[PDB]
Amino acid sequence: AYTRSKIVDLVDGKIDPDTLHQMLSTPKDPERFVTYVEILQERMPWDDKIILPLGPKLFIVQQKVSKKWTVRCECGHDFCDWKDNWKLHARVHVRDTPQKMEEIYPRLMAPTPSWQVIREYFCPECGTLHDVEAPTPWYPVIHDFSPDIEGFYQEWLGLPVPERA
Amino acid sequence: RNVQVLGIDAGGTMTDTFFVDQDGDFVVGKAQSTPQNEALGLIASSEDGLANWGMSLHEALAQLQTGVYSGTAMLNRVVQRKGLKCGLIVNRGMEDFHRMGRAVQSHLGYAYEDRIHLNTHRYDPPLVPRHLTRGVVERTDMMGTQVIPLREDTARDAARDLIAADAEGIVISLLHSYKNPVNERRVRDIVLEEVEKSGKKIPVFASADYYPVRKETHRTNTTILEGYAAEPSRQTLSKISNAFKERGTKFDFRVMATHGGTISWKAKELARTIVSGPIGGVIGAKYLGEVLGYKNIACSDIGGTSFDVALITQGEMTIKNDPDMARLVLSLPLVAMDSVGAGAGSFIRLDPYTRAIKLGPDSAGYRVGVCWKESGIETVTISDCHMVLGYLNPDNFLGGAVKLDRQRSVDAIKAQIADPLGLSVEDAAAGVIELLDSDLRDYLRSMISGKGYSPASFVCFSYGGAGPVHTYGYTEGLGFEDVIVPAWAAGFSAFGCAAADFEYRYDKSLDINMPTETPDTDKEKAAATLQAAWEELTKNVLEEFKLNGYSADQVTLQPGYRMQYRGQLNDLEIESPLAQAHTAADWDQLTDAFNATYGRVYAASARSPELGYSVTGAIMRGMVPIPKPKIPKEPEEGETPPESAKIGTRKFYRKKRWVDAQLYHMESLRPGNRVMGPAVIESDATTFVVPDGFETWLDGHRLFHLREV
Amino acid sequence: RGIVRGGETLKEHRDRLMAATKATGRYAGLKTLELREREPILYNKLFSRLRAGVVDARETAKKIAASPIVEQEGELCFTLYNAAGDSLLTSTGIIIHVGTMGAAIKYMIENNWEANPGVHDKDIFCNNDSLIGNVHPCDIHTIVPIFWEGELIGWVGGVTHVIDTGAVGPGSMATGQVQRFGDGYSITCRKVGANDTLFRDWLHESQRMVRTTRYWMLDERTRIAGCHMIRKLVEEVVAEEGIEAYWKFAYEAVEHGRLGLQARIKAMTIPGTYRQVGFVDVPYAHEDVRVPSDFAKLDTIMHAPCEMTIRRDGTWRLDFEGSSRWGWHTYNAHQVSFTSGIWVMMTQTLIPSEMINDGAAYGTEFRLPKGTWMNPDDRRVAFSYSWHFLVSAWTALWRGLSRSYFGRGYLEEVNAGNANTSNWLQGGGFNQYDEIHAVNSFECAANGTGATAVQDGLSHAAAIWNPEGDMGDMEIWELAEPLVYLGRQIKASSGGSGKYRGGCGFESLRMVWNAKDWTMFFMGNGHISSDWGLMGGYPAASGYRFAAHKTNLKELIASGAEIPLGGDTDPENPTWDAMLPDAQIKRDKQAITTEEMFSDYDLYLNYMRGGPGFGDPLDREPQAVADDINGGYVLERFAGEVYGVVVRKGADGQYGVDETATAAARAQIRKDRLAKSVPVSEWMKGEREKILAKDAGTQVRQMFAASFKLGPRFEKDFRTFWDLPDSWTLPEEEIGVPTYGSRYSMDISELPDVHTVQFVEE
Amino acid sequence: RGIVRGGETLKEHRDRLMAATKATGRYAGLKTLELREREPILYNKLFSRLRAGVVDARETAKKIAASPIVEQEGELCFTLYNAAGDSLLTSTGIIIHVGTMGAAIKYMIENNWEANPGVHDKDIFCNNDSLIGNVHPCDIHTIVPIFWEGELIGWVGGVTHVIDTGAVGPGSMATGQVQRFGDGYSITCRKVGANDTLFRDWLHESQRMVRTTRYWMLDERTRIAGCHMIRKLVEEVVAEEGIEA
Ligand SMILES: Nc1ncnc2c1ncn2[C@@H]1O[C@H](COP(=O)(O)O)[C@@H](O)[C@H]1O
Ligand SMILES: [Mg+2]
Ligand SMILES: [Mg+2]
Ligand SMILES: [Mg+2]
Ligand SMILES: [Mg+2]
Ligand SMILES: [Mg+2]
Ligand SMILES: [Mg+2]
Ligand SMILES: [Mn+2]
Ligand SMILES: [Mn+2]
Ligand SMILES: [Zn+2]
Repeated sequence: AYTRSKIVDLVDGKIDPDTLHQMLSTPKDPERFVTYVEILQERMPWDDKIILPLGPKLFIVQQKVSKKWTVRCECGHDFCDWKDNWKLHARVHVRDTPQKMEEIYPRLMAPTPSWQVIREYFCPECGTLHDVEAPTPWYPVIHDFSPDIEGFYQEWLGLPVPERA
Repeated sequence: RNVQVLGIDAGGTMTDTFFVDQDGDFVVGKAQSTPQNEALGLIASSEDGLANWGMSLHEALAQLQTGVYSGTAMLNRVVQRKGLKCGLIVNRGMEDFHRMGRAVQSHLGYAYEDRIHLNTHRYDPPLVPRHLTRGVVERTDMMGTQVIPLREDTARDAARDLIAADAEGIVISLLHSYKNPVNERRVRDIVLEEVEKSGKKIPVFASADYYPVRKETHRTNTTILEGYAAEPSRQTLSKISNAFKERGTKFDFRVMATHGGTISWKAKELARTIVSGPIGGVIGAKYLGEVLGYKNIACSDIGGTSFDVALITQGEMTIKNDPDMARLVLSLPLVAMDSVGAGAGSFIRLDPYTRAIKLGPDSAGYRVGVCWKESGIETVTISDCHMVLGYLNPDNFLGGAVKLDRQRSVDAIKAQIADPLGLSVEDAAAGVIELLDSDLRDYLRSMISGKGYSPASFVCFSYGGAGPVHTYGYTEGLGFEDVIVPAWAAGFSAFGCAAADFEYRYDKSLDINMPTETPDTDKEKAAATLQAAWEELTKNVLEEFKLNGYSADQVTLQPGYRMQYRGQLNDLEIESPLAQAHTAADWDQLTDAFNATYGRVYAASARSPELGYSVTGAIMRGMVPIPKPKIPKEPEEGETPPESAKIGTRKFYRKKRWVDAQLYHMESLRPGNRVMGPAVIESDATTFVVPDGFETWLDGHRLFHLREV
Repeated sequence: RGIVRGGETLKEHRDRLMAATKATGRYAGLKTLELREREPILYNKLFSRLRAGVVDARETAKKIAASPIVEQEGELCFTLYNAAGDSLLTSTGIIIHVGTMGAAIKYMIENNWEANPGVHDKDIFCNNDSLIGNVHPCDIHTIVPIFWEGELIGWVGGVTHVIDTGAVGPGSMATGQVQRFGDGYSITCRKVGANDTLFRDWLHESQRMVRTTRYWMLDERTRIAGCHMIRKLVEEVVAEEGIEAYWKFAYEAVEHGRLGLQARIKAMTIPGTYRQVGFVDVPYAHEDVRVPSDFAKLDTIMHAPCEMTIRRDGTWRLDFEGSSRWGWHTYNAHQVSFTSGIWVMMTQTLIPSEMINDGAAYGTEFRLPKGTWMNPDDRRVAFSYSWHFLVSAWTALWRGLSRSYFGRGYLEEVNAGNANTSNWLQGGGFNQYDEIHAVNSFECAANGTGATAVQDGLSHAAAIWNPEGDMGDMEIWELAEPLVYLGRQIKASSGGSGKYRGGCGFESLRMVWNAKDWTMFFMGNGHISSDWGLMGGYPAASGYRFAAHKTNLKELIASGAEIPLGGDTDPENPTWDAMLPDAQIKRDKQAITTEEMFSDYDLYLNYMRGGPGFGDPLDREPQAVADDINGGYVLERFAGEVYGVVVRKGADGQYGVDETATAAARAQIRKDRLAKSVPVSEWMKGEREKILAKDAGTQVRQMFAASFKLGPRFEKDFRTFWDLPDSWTLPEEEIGVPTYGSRYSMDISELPDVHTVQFVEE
Repeated sequence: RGIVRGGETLKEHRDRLMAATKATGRYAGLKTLELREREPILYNKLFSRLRAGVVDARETAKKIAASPIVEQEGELCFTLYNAAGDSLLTSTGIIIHVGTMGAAIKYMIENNWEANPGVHDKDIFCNNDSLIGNVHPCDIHTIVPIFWEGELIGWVGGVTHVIDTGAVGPGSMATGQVQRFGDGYSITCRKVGANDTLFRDWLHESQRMVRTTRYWMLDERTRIAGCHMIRKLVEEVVAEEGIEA
């Protein structure tokens, strides 16, 4: 096991080089997930239980009263049911002209928008950027990850599945 | 007694000396190092060593035939990153090349596993930061042809910029200057003019004057080290040479170089001796291994400032051209070794934001730690943890010549480390030692794994003053065939210097290019060119032996050459089967000897004679005999130490438990004796720690063997 | 009597082992590992000696070579195989060839090389044929059988990347040809020697079918040296420890590898379904792509979608249904090279501390539909720059695996993905030694790496095909190319923006010097960045071309005028162009060309790509933005717009952070993002209208049309997602571009006596 | 011991003959022709049988081919050589290859093919390399040595024009490429078989480096047939009339 402090430093991007190399080069600590989720839980401005982190500010959570599972932003906004694609319920900005590409890359280093566009997906409450896709024109919105949460908790971690409606 | 050979290991916390007599008998001296003038501690160490034979310095110094210096002063500047503040002048447009590290510096010194595990890769900060780097407009091609003439105004502005930025030294390295040095030397002269007008003391180092070899990354790093690490030691050898001559010596000092042979103390290029001390250690290990039958040895040495590791495989050291060390590509031919900033004097600090413990890379060195009240050291060190935990004896540090106060270590660890972390003093100190043991263990393992081996293929040798203090920890669970601590661990590098052959060597580059079949005239001309180089290098070798009082008929000469197939980037060193070369048949014999060696180094099917041959250099070595140190061979007595070897008990803390460790006088233990941990086996300049869960036994060669139980 | 130890034929032996693997789910039916479990000390000793032997062969034999690609960069590999062609242990380096050389051995097994031409002690085989699995013709294999007491007990393979193989274009990653015909000298498991001696007919022929003859010859001696070093070591190990122990290790080591992957998957990941995609551009319509076949003149885009499934039992599956078709270019691949590269990626993240051998391939399922670019069904395809497509598809798999790591808390392992490994500086003609020559710079061994969940990526550091990156010394490249350096600089604003920034690439400016009758060309991604950022991060920058002819630099140098040096710091605001008022300058997005005449004093920019970013850039530490501007990693103008960080230049010339103005700028950007964006349903409504109207360029429409035909599940997904009516169709023939090879194809297995080895579902 | 009848190496034998040609102005230094002048009936009998043999090889073996270029048009040739690679007799057809196939044999002589890869009874060589004298890559040569009582006494060459050799352009007289690189599959005096049997590595490689694979395969069997028909006839003639004649 690593100490709670070292896992805090890992989450914050402040971990020391010796501990980071130890984490990379030696067999994994099985206790990581339970400690990680506890650290994240303590930072949230709401008390609904985190079930699985999807990004730095994005989570599958258990609703305190209904016990439904939803995708939630750190600020509190619920997008949708945990099996649906949160992006279909987000806001999007599409860079599909040379002016829009040149805001974020120098001319010539920028992609050409008739070949590739940049699609930025935001939380509608706080404006956090949770994902950036870079496909062709016409490409479907991608449903990035459908986790087997039942299998993960019961078979790999040896924990019961949290209550769910 | 007729004392004939002296070996030295300076620049650590303690300066060690090693004396050999005409029968091969030896004694070891110790004293506190004196970095303002190393000669003072060296004289004191010498008197301490010779007192074991009831002999005075005056008596012995007159008898000595040779002396070999080694040390760590320069290496310590590299591993701590505490050197002279150098600026760098390169070609305009290529200022970034140094800090980019050629990419390769992000994965040097890594295990097999870490070479492929991408997220472990990491760049260390450069020797010269970007803001202390400037560029001149110039280009010279690989033929020596000027493409872009030097624009002298750009050299002047570069110089003035680095002077205004408070550079303490300036390094110059332009592309292909080894081929045509004209432009680089003019930039040097212009930099020297601007320094003169400034009135400041700023030495200047042009790469072509020191390391004129191809590969700008390697050459530029090496030339930087000449300023950064070597320059503050520039006068050390002449002070030593004078102190010894005043006291009656008649020999000319030699110094251990990177390639495992010695050179003159008068060498202009000091970075050639940057790892003299660790290389002395490897030579010692190879010699001990040859006498006792150890073919595969993992060398390991802790001192006050560094941890040094090296591999001997199938009885050979492996000398590598264009090597790396300390995660730097270098131009010095090097026996395979590496070194890192972790030692018994390393400072311990808490991160102000995370409270993570950080060890080193800087060290108190000769000042030890807070426990030495006269040091003036305020920041706790690893030595302070040794005092708290009972690893070392406060009353027998340098044989009792330096008094240490455990209570000062307790108080300072409490204020700096333990109270801020919410720990007891002993848990804070034990936690520091856990971190050290694990860091050193991983460093040793990584050296072995980088060659593809497992530690089970090796025997570990553990030496240096502090090596035996942590052997239990840095070898734990690695599975070495055996783990060995020589009783003379503190003087092991000085031992190696004394065991070195009394040999001088000189080299010269050549450019002889020959098709597969050529007429006899071409072969005669090639032979004459090589012969002229051998005659010149023979004078250099013999002149050096003359300074030591040996005439030419006492010296054995061995000519050599460097050869390759045409178009290759690398060459092989071949020992000549001829003492001189003149005829077409002689040339054929030299090309045949190369083909046969190439077949052994690589494979018979790799030979490519159809491409023709290039001779790229000539070599001459000279040797005279001296006595070697005699390795003890005593018969084994019983398993039980005599009662008179016991010298008390001391409270000892590890894995959350206090125990009473049994103390033994090292030199009172007998061949055959077994000691069960917890125990501490104490000499006057080393300490061998045997915790609970370990055991050691002593053989007839004065070697301890360490085992887990 | 068969030649394998015990008397089985090669084919009988392999077939028995594959049947037991299929029946039991364990390599060779090994339910226990007797040597490992009962004799652990001997198992470890064989591991240690043999792994050290293969590492030593690479380290030592590379000193034979004249080519810096092999001698300095270390683009070579040596691998030890069991009798069935499965790898036990390997050196590091270009380890994609662990799989390619084993697949070549399996081709010999399956096509009865044992009966003709025979497999005899001291034989030498040579091979580079991409139709049986190799990356491209420039990776040459030497394969030697290993015998003990007159029976075969294994093989050793050695590979070197050579400078050229005599393709139409002068370089390793060549353009010009559009088919196998002109794609380079191609050798199919040829017996090139016996009694340890190379045949003279082979030597004379091979040496005249390439430009870089002397370099070719020393690369060959390099491979044979390492093969014979390893053969000798195996003979010594068997003599000392006995054939019985070695024979057990030679199969147990593979199953140990499979067990290692399964355990690492269950320790590090999360079971589930992960979906991701990659693309790259092929701008062949441009006039500076002078191909000799009119059916190849069109703009296309590579498509590589991947459905990744991690199962509860620790197995996993990668399915590439929906991918685009092979084409008339040099970017096609093969099931072996495609899946071997995924194995290479695994070695850098999942299994770096397990056994590195074929075991992990047996623990992975792959589905590559027949006729896609990664599993082509036509024997005419070209391969010289296979990597263009390969590196652009593999990068997306890092993102999927990283979601598992991130969810579970193993943040140290997250990586947003690999850079596109380009540009490749290439060309040919007469060099400084007055000989026929070609160049192929390996500066793009040192590209930016993807950011992690904990820290920035590394600049100018690695490539997906070799994590031990090396850019080489300028002075060494100058011995092997008639070119001189006028710059080498970190590439500002190339690394992908994020909370953690992707690694930057680097750039070098070259001037032509002491060349005669000389040509050069460009090869890399242009219009499209293949990598994507992760969890809010952005892709690295994409590619462009800079070259200058008739520069007048001889006179400008002599007169003391300003001359171009360094890097092209801001290509939107360049400084070099105004210094060359008489030059013909090409500065544009055309990152792929065929050979063009260059003369002494002309200029060429070599630009190496960066890697992708991680997280919302608005969460980056403000001091790290200021450090990046001061260090040359990021151009000043992007601090405000991308990261919301306000910097200002102090008295010392260094940029520093305004912490108050930065907090206000970030609060304001959050509001800007809400104001400029729309609900995703609303954006979808407008994009759907364009799809219904067929409003996209021909390159976009061709990509979807070809993908739909090879991947009906993908067509169904697309129609459902966009709610398209059955009256909407996208036939490739209605686009107006050539479609040769869309319907008619002939596979290599249709030729007489050819038996191909199957490694994937198709 | 050299492999030519009498014990000379191939190179020793040819060098002796070329030196005598230069010194005397007559081929091989032959100032008189003993067989022709003293045994005219036997000279004519050998001429008649061997010329009929080479003519018959072309007429018969062409019926193997699928390509009309060979089977109907007759764009093939078979030629009989002495040990030094000089032609004695030939079929009609594409007889420019009398010179090209002899020059390929002389390249083997001059570059010590005798020592490596060796020239053995029942070997099969293939060649089309224009750098050593051929017209173009589409004219493929099969060359077989002829032995009598363990020593080399001659060679037989057979050529067919094949449809394509996998150049950039699709055809025999192709455009598109501008250099050797892309000019077609080029074979330099390769040993492609032994004990009268083609090697499988050669078969698999060659067949995938051309467009017209099946046509290529039958053109190869055409060349081997005629070479072996002529070898057999030479063995019969020597058995009947004696090696000295
Ligand atoms: N009795 C002792 N006196 C002095 N140093 C000792 C003793 N026992 C062990 N050492 C170690 O030897 C180290 C000096 O190593 P060096 O820098 O090689 O002289 C010290 O830092 C100690 O940790
Ligand atoms: Mg010391
Ligand atoms: Mg030491
Ligand atoms: Mg460490
Ligand atoms: Mg190494
Ligand atoms: Mg709005
Ligand atoms: Mg088939
Ligand atoms: Mn390659
Ligand atoms: Mn023809
Ligand atoms: Zn939000």
